[PDB]
Amino acid sequence: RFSEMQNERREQAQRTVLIHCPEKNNHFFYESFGLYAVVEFIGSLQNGNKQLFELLCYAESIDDQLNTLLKEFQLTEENTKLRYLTCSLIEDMAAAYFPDCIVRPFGSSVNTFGKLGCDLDMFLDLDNLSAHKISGLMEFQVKNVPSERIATQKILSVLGECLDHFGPGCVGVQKILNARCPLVRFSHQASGFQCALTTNNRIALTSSELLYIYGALDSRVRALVFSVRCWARAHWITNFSLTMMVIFFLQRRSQNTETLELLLKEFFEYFGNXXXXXXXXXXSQSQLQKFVDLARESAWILQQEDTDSSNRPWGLVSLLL
Amino acid sequence: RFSEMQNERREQAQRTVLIHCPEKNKFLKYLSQFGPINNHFFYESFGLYAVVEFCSIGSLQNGTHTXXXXXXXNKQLFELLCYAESIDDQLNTLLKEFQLTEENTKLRYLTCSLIEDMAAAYFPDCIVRPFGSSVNTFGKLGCDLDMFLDLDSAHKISGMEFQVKNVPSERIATQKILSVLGECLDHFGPGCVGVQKILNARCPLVRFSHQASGFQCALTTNNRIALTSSELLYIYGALDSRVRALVFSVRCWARAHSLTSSGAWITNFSLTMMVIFFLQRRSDSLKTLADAESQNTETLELLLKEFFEYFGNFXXXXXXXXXXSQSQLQKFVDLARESAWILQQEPWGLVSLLL
Repeated sequence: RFSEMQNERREQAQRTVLIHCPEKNNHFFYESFGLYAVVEFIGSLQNGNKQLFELLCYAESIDDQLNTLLKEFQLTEENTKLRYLTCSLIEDMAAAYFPDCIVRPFGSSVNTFGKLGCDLDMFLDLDNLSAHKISGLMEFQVKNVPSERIATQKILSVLGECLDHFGPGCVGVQKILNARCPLVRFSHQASGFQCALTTNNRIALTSSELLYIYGALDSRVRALVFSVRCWARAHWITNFSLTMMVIFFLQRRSQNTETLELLLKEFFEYFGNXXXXXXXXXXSQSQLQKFVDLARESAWILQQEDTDSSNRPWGLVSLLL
Repeated sequence: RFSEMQNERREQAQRTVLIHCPEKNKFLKYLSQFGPINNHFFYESFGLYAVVEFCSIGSLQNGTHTXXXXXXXNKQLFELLCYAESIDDQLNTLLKEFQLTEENTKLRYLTCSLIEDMAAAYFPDCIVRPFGSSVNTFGKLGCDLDMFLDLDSAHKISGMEFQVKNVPSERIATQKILSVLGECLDHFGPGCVGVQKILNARCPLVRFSHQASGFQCALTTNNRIALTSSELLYIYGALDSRVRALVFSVRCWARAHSLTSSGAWITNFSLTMMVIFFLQRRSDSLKTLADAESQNTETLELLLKEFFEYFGNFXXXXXXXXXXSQSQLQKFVDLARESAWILQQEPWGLVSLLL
């Protein structure tokens, strides 16, 4: 149901078209520098933040708080289908050199812990060149592949070069072919997405299927991470570290009627006692402390909360200050 | 009949495939299994290759994994002229031995197709056609294959007009285009080695080398002027046998002495001109030819001799030469005046002049 979901979404973009305009199936358009229109049916045409804080104090429980913070931050169908199209425009540019190739989004854009206004990560799947120029047992004629890493750095370098000079929207391009997982980041003007592309690593689509299955395995999972992160930001250790500990904290429990209010509070209580590879299995001292500090403090606030409410700091909002 | 010829030749390479092989009819018996097969031919750059042209071709691509006559593509020429039976049979041998051969001609039209393939990724309906010394009729074997990429698009539209990167000057557009193509040839483009960008010359170009064929290639983008220079001469070389025969030999003559070289001298194109010139100032102007589209029995022997005699005094121009080193031009006439004498008297004929 994940591999499946992506394909209905990808096929979706293929019939979608992004149109720029002045200022005047289902159709939906958005804003940025002008008014852009997303339209889906072909070659038939070509041929011719803080306000959130204050909005929580009007909810009628801590549990209704997490659920608002999640609603306001999580991606929206529009946006979701808009970064799938972006992937499609790219996949178009890369399908010139590499015919049947797929660029599909991954990470925070596809699991369920995607926040609005984040990075669109893209993974270019290739399953080199195929010309008239053959070689003989007939076999296509390619440029000898020393390591599959260089082949990455190359590929990315050319796509990179193409995006930059002739490829609409694509700006702020920059190559980073030397970082363990070589990548190329640019920016698409028509959408405001910080995007990044990589080539050889089916590991990210496998990291993003996990969380997918967790975020959709139970409502509260999405609710709890979205708030811990937000808590965490409000005050190193990576957004992925936390998330883990949270799916973790969720297993080391256990049907389970617990409330977000209770669950949240038990989050901090539980962690009262570098690497996302050292202190947590691959699925700064001063820092981790200040985390438990926060953890232990963010505990007591909710302790009073229950032990001992209006439109001045309460429940969650007390924890985002 | 030029624009025309180029298209049949291009369509021709489209159905042509270039195969690399070890070193051994079982072989056509093979390829035959993907459809007929017009002609075909061998040749060997730094290995042995097959150039096969089918009668489509997608099916062969669907067939992959993960005692033979080679069709040839200098000094011995000197000695071979001394066995011809007249000075006129000399110019016509020197011309046959040096001029391009169907094989080669169709081999550099295929190379253009493999390139055109790499640039039709970015620019769909683009054509890369060869030009210059590879297309007129004055092309000598083993010369430069010059190519011209003619350009006449995403979902991402703008309002209904496509969305492009703003074109500052059409010269930068060129420089950019050539840079990407250039980047692509170098890294992932089979055979294409020794690549090098030259984007600052007045005609920006990118030169490389194709291993599979030994061609020194060169690509440029915006200039229909070369396809217009090359049609002129075309019509000249084909307008009368002797033209081809005469230039091929004055060039050779030229090269033989420290004259026409591969800097600041006098270019193989200069000469050629003077010769088409020399040929009109006898008993067809590029005017009554450019805008529009007489017998003369002279022999090559006579013609050639009168070439040097005519440039014995050559305060006058010659429509430097109009576009249709002092010490050097002199040593030219020196040679001109001497290379006359020799034919005046009684190694022989031409070969006397190539020494």
